[PDB]
Amino acid sequence: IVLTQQRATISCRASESVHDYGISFMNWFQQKPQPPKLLIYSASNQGSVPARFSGSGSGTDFSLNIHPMEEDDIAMYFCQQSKEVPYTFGGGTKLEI
Amino acid sequence: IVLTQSPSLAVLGQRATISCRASESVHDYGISFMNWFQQKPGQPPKLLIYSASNQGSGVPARFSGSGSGTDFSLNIHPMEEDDIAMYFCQQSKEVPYTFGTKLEI
Amino acid sequence: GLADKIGTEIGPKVSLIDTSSTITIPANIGLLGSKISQSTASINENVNEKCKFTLPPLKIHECNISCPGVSNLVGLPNNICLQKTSNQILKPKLISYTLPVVGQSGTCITDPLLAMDEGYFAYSHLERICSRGVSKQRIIGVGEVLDRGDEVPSLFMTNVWTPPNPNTVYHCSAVYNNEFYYVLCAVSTVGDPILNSTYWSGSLMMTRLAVKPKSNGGGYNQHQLALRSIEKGRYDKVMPYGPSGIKQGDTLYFPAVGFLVRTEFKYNDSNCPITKCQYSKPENCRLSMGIRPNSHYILRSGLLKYNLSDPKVVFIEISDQRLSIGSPSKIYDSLGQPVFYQASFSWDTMIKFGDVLTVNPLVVNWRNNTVISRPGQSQCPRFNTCPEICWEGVYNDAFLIDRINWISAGVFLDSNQTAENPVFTVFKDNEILYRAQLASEDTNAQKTITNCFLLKNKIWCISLVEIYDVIRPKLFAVKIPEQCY
Amino acid sequence: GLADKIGTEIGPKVSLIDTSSTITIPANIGLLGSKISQSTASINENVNEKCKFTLPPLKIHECNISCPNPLPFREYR
Amino acid sequence: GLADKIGTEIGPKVSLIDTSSTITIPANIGLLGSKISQSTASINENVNEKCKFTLPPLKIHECNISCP
Amino acid sequence: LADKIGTEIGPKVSLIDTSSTITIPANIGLLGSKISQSTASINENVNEKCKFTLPPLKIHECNISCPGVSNLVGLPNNICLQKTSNQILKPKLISYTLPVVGQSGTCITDPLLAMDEGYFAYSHLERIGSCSRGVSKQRIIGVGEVLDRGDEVPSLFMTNVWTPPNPNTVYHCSAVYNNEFYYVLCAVSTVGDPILNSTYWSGSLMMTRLAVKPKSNGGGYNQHQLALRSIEKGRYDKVMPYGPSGIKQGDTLYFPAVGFLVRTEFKYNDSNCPITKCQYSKPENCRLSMGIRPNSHYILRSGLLKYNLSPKVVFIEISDQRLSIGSPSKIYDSLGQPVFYQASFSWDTMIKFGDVLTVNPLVVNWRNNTVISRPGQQCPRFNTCPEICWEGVYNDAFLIDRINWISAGVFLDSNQTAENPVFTVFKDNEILYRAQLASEDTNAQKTITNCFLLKNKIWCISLVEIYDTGDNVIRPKLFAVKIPEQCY
Amino acid sequence: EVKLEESGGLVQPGGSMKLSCVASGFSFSYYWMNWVRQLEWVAEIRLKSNNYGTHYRFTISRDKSSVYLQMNNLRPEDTGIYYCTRVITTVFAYWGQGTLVTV
Amino acid sequence: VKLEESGGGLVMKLSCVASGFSFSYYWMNWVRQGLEWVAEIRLKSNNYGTHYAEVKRFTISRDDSKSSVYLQMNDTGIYYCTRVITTVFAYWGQGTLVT
Ligand SMILES: *[C@@H]1O[C@H](CO)[C@@H](O[C@@H]2O[C@H](CO)[C@@H](O[C@@H]3O[C@H](CO)[C@@H](O)[C@H](O)[C@@H]3O)[C@H](O)[C@H]2NC(C)=O)[C@H](O)[C@H]1NC(C)=O
Ligand SMILES: *[C@@H]1O[C@H](CO[C@@H]2O[C@@H](C)[C@@H](O)[C@@H](O)[C@@H]2O)[C@@H](O[C@@H]2O[C@H](CO)[C@@H](O)[C@H](O)[C@H]2NC(C)=O)[C@H](O)[C@H]1NC(C)=O
Ligand SMILES: *[C@@H]1O[C@H](CO)[C@@H](O[C@@H]2O[C@H](CO)[C@@H](O)[C@H](O)[C@H]2NC(C)=O)[C@H](O)[C@H]1NC(C)=O
Ligand SMILES: *[C@@H]1O[C@H](CO)[C@@H](O[C@@H]2O[C@H](CO)[C@@H](O)[C@H](O)[C@H]2NC(C)=O)[C@H](O)[C@H]1NC(C)=O
Ligand SMILES: *[C@@H]1O[C@H](CO)[C@@H](O[C@@H]2O[C@H](CO)[C@@H](O)[C@H](O)[C@H]2NC(C)=O)[C@H](O)[C@H]1NC(C)=O
Ligand SMILES: *[C@@H]1O[C@H](CO)[C@@H](O[C@@H]2O[C@H](CO)[C@@H](O)[C@H](O)[C@H]2NC(C)=O)[C@H](O)[C@H]1NC(C)=O
Ligand SMILES: *[C@@H]1O[C@H](CO)[C@@H](O[C@@H]2O[C@H](CO)[C@@H](O)[C@H](O)[C@H]2NC(C)=O)[C@H](O)[C@H]1NC(C)=O
Ligand SMILES: *[C@@H]1O[C@H](CO)[C@@H](O[C@@H]2O[C@H](CO)[C@@H](O)[C@H](O)[C@H]2NC(C)=O)[C@H](O)[C@H]1NC(C)=O
Ligand SMILES: *[C@@H]1O[C@H](CO)[C@@H](O)[C@H](O)[C@H]1NC(C)=O
Ligand SMILES: *[C@@H]1O[C@H](CO)[C@@H](O)[C@H](O)[C@H]1NC(C)=O
Ligand SMILES: *[C@@H]1O[C@H](CO)[C@@H](O)[C@H](O)[C@H]1NC(C)=O
Ligand SMILES: *[C@@H]1O[C@H](CO)[C@@H](O)[C@H](O)[C@H]1NC(C)=O
Ligand SMILES: *[C@@H]1O[C@H](CO)[C@@H](O)[C@H](O)[C@H]1NC(C)=O
Ligand SMILES: *[C@@H]1O[C@H](CO)[C@@H](O)[C@H](O)[C@H]1NC(C)=O
Repeated sequence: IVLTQQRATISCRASESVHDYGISFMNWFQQKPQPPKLLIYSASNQGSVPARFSGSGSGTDFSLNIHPMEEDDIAMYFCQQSKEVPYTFGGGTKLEI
Repeated sequence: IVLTQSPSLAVLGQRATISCRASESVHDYGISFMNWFQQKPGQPPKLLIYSASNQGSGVPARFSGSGSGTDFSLNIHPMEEDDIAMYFCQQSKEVPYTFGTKLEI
Repeated sequence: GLADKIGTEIGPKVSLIDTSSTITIPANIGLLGSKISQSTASINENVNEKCKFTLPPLKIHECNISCPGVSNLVGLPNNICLQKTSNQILKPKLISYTLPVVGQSGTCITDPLLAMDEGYFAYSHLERICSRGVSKQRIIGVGEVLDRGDEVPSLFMTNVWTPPNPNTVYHCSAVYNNEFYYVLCAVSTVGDPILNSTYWSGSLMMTRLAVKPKSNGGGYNQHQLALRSIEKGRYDKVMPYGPSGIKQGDTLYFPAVGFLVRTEFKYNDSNCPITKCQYSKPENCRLSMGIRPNSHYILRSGLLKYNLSDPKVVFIEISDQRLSIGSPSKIYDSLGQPVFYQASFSWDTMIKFGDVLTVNPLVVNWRNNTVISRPGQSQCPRFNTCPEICWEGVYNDAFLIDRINWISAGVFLDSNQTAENPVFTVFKDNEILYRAQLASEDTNAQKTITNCFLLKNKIWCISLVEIYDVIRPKLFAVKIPEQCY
Repeated sequence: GLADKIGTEIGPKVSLIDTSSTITIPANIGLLGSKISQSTASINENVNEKCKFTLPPLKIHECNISCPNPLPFREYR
Repeated sequence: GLADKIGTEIGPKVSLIDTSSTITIPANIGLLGSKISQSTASINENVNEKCKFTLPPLKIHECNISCP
Repeated sequence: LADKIGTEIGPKVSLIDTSSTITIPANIGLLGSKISQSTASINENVNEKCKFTLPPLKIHECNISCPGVSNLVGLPNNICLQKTSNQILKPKLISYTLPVVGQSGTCITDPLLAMDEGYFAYSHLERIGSCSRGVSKQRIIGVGEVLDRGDEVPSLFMTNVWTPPNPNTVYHCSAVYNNEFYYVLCAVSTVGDPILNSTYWSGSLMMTRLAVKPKSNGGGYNQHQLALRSIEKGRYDKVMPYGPSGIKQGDTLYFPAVGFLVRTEFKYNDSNCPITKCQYSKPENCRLSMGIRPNSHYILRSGLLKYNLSPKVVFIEISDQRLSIGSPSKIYDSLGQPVFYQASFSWDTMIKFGDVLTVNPLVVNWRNNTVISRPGQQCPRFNTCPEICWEGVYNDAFLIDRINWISAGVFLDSNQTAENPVFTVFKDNEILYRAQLASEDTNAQKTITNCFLLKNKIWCISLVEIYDTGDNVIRPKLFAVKIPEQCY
Repeated sequence: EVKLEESGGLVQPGGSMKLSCVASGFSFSYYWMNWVRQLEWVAEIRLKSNNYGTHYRFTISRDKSSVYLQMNNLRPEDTGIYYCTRVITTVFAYWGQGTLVTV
Repeated sequence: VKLEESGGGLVMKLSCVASGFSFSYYWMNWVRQGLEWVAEIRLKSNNYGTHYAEVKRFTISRDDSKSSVYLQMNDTGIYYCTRVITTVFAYWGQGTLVT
């Protein structure tokens, strides 16, 4: 499965749906110039993550919603597909103030 | 399914036995489909036994029979003067239906 | 304050428990059995449709290669003992415990019904508080004839209907058709139409019960029909009268009797086999047609024809060959041809039944039966063949089990003057082949209904016999033996 | 009227409950258990008759084959 | 001591019977009926998914072809 | 009249309750098992019969020869994961399908509820008269299936019920599911509760092996009892099962348990007793409170019983990290790893459970939970000062989300008394949401929480001992609570 | 009394014959009818409810309480005595007198 | 929870030592750094099955008795040791450099 990537958002679109078992297997990570840290796992479910981080989506269309974005939220963000193995990640994007 | 029947039977008061062999078993449902008839010149064949050992209408107690699978027989005892006739075995289970021996004193 | 405890703490609970145990739970169990049967059919259909396929083209590398338990007793020459013997080769196992027919205290079960077709059955009875009393309830229902763990057929009910008032429902008769069991009943405000005929309204009703009900079937499970049109012909009133009928396509034929005015009815005193009796007179052959020689109406047997694609019900007359008073009757679907049975409460006490030659008019090739005869009072006792004026007897069925030798079976009462000593017999027109008692000789009995079918390709007959002990029905599942030993 | 309650309101129903609970209900459950076994057998038999497929070897040279860069076909002789 | 039989032997049992006959027994029957439907669905799903007759693409570069 | 009641009514009522409370439910349970057995047979028949491959095929002269309900499993099931104040939980009563409600003359005590692989174990003791002093009438131990009712709610249907010959000798049963059997390990005692009478307890155990899919003629299959003397106690004088459920590891069964250690054989360093932050605490109290009284003969130490199905019992003690008095424990398999819960009946009243780092020896990474705590009197809710007491209730929590360590269960929301049961979903240092199961002035005791996935949705069945307002006795009530994905 | 009466029996090869069987004493409409020649079975016809399905140059049909056998393109091998028969649950219990056919 | 990678450098056999949790109950995965998944090894209950990115040259293995996972690489970037919890890569180590 191929993944392509005040208030600010990051979008990710899957070439194939990641929904099964009633679960959309779309995870999001924050990586500061550090290892990746889990923000969201599956659609709209926060990891062990400030309330400013949320998200939603289904099927192939998912997004990470950050609000407010602060000075310490400048980072690379990645979307990940976890329904199938091999696991896949989007290329990743940089979000900055 | 076809039938082979044997013996002429040069047999009064003696037990006559006639055998019939099926090329294939005829015993579905636990019901034999091998029937026996009695035929005389000038007359149509009359049912003697249907299935195994079951006498037809008006059939004398002298007539009996048994069998299963492919091995069936007609038992006539004692044979009397009125029992001189052609006897036939019949395969009535499957299409085409098929069918004799001469029994005399 | 003990009276209050009994009437407040126990009474209300016993009443609710009784309702739950005798109505609700049995109903839920019945419906559960139906769900299982319905799902079985669904699964088999799914397999039949989904497992059918043709080979696909086979792609190799880059190239596509396109290459080239219980059934009715019909159709089989089943093996039975057909010789006369004097041993015990019948095994009359009792299966009545599976039906809600076991009463308690002063609870009388009377006027039973029992019908079977294509593996399904209908059953009915009236509960009274047995000669004269208050009717409690009328229970009519259907179910399946099941293979019990020990290869004994058993009756499992799935669908039970009751009327709002049991005192208006008389002489119901059942016919199975297209997974429904149609029950035709007479409706009366004067009691049994046979005895109170001069005040009977003549209206009929029909109940359509599913034999495989749905949890929320509604009208699917228990549809209430009324007959808005009755074609009586020469008859003033007509009614259903007997255990069961037959189906022919979408037409249902129910046992019936017509009420004909005595003064319209004609007969011939010079056309009756009375010349062989030294103690009678010719008019007895005509006066016997009523329930008394001076009745307004007389009874004549026939059928009520109900066409599901029309609907009106039509009364069909019978031929006058061996004409007797219309008595409870039954028509069977047996070994490929309809067979008609008629009870005889008339002077002709011999069993009266035979092959149906035509249905409309109904013409029956009555058998030359010289052996079987019902019990009755000294006016018309067992084996009487002298035309006399009388009206009494019991219904004794005789289901055909083997057509080639015309061998039939049923339960008869082995007594001359009284209805006593029910015996299950297998017989021919001129012989009895074998017998077994269903009760002691000192035990009386009344109505006996017999329905034969195949279970795992073997012949079984279930006989419903009213046996006194207040009188209650018993149901005996009798296997028909292959050997005479 | 304690005797009347026992004889009329309780007795006639307790006896009927007893019959239903110990005989007719258990009997129907047993028959229902038998239905399950019979349904199971019917389903398995249906599968055996309707899903027991096997076929002989196919003749590729007598089948219609579609390939890239296909050859013309006129007849099989 | 009429009240002793009603008070301690019959009363308590009738109450116990009421609970079983009107609640737990029909509850289990109704629940079982739901189970019958669940079993039915399972069987049909199994047939629909497993009795389907179809073949995968075949590659025969790994097969042994026996020639004269 | 006296004769009619004693001859015509009494005897019939007696036969009727036997039929309605025992034989009919048993026959229905079995009927349901037959449904499962036939379903499995049919699916297996199709899987084996409809398996096929293409035939060897030819090219001219050449022939080609070619070569419903489950437990919480490692699946990202979502729940509401925000702190809210709205009402998003809607509890259902599913207790109506179990034989838990009897006559007003009895009380139901010592409930058990355990679940795994779509099956459950359930038991309770029925007493006549007072809940604490009444003579036992019967003890009902049995198993069944977790079924989907037409309302898309779980329901518990029993298929196999066992009873002991002597209800007054069976104590502290625990259970583990393994390979279509549910093993119930009980203590045998002729001196009453082994915890209260530790010095006269014989020390023997019995195991009841029940099928979860019984056969109609399974005389040696549906149920079997083993006597257990082959017990490796190690340092302990006596060993007893103590907790509603355990786990399986391959063919090994681990049950919750307590060892009885004579005080003179017990070692503890008083410098490890947390007096540093409490001005009334004594450093010696942490040892005295390891028993059920300062002068008890034995100390109660938690642990597990390891029973090998390929057949002796090995007692595995729990390590002394955050050491406390042995009280009913629970070990359960959740989201890929065993989680251990241990009730607190002593001075540390905080809920005490955590990740199992290892089973043998048992080491638990106890969660630093500061928002969930048991009620108490000497040892009140949220107390952290060492004191001498032995009181409290069992209130467990089941892990439903491992990634952010969220667990759920029923707690009594009162700091002075055991009352006001509330179903809560919580984080170690926060409570996300909750719903009241019974009103504030309604008393309650033991609660047991078991969660599972029904059609991929998380459900938790909470057994709560709730006092009725009529005859003031406790009956287990099963509150089926769905855990919502959305926070609204 | 059950009886089957055959009529319509010398016809030259290549010609045709029709055998008419009159049925009486029974409900013709409910029984299967067969022809047998002398023993060899020739043809069977089922009931209306079976859509008059047949089993076997010859055509078999039913109507008048009667059954007919239409024999076209006759050959010398067809010489023998033809009997009208009635079948009860697979058993040829009743036979007619028979009619002679010569070709 | 700590995951500590080692064995990196200029060339490879990498290793990761687990602490703070029970190693044997979790799937261990290697990811290299955007982010690309490399290999997965499961526990005994899954019969120690493995999966590889289509590196499928690399071999992944584990030793539960040492609470550690190894990756044999027979590619330049930072390799991370991760814990997969209920299918989610919730924990990452600091990573080791491979060049
Ligand atoms: C812990 O268990 C022990 C052993 O069962 C209990 O001790 C026993 O208590 C019974 C009374 O319940 C004693 O029986 C009585 O003995 C007296 C004579 O002293 C006699 O007059 C009575 O009629 C009756 O037979 C029994 O002897 C005694 N056994 C022993 C070894 O002491 C003990 O009470 C239990 N403790 C608790 C807190 O439950
Ligand atoms: C029961 O009655 C039969 C015959 O029926 C009676 O006699 C008929 C002639 C006729 O008048 C019926 O209405 C009567 O009910 C008795 O059988 C006869 O017995 C005599 C003496 O042995 C014999 O000569 C006859 O042939 C027999 N007839 C038949 C049909 O069997 C029988 O004996 C009576 N049984 C009892 C217990 O009374
Ligand atoms: C291969 O293709 C040919 C057509 O090129 C098919 O020929 C048809 O055969 C049927 C009889 O089965 C005829 O009714 C059609 O009229 C024929 N088609 C044409 C265009 O003449 C042939 O059947 C195919 N073979 C396979 C195995 O698919
Ligand atoms: C025939 O039916 C009529 C009508 O119901 C019966 O006569 C009634 O009898 C009741 C007493 O039971 C009286 O109260 C009614 O006034 C009578 N009605 C009429 C019109 O007379 C009559 O008794 C029935 N006959 C028999 C033999 O039962
Ligand atoms: C029993 O015998 C009587 C004769 O006494 C039969 O009546 C005859 O039936 C045939 C066939 O239908 C008719 O052709 C005759 O005309 C009838 N005779 C008379 C006098 O009417 C009767 O059908 C026989 N019944 C059985 C079952 O065999
Ligand atoms: C094709 O034939 C060859 C030769 O017999 C088979 O080779 C065998 O493979 C097995 C499995 O590795 C070895 O244990 C044998 O020793 C090999 N035989 C020889 C002679 O070397 C090959 O497996 C066959 N392929 C197929 C698809 O059947
Ligand atoms: C393809 O396989 C078939 C297998 O049925 C071969 O047929 C048999 O070959 C053996 C070995 O020579 C003979 O002993 C058998 O008698 C053959 N069977 C028959 C019915 O003749 C077939 O020969 C193989 N084809 C080739 C080209 O080797
Ligand atoms: C449960 O008992 C089995 C008995 O077979 C143990 O399995 C054996 O364990 C030893 C190590 O102590 C190995 O050397 C054997 O090869 C194993 N045998 C088999 C057949 O696998 C098992 O380890 C025991 N488990 C527990 C938890 O005690
Ligand atoms: C009808 O009655 C007359 C006498 O009026 C008689 O002559 C005639 O034969 C009778 N009919 C029959 C069929 O006997
Ligand atoms: C029933 O009605 C249909 C429709 O008119 C008709 O074809 C059929 O023959 C009728 N049935 C009978 C027995 O007449
Ligand atoms: C084989 O069939 C597929 C469709 O399934 C088609 O796309 C492909 O082109 C076909 N191959 C050839 C050689 O035509
Ligand atoms: C207990 O702790 C004290 C701390 O001062 C230490 O000196 C002593 O040796 C310890 N005793 C044991 C048995 O560990
Ligand atoms: C709880 O805190 C202690 C330190 O007092 C720590 O060792 C333990 O690991 C913490 N629990 C968890 C689950 O991290
Ligand atoms: C329980 O005690 C706590 C002390 O922190 C207090 O805040 C709370 O209001 C008390 N509640 C009750 C019911 O006593």
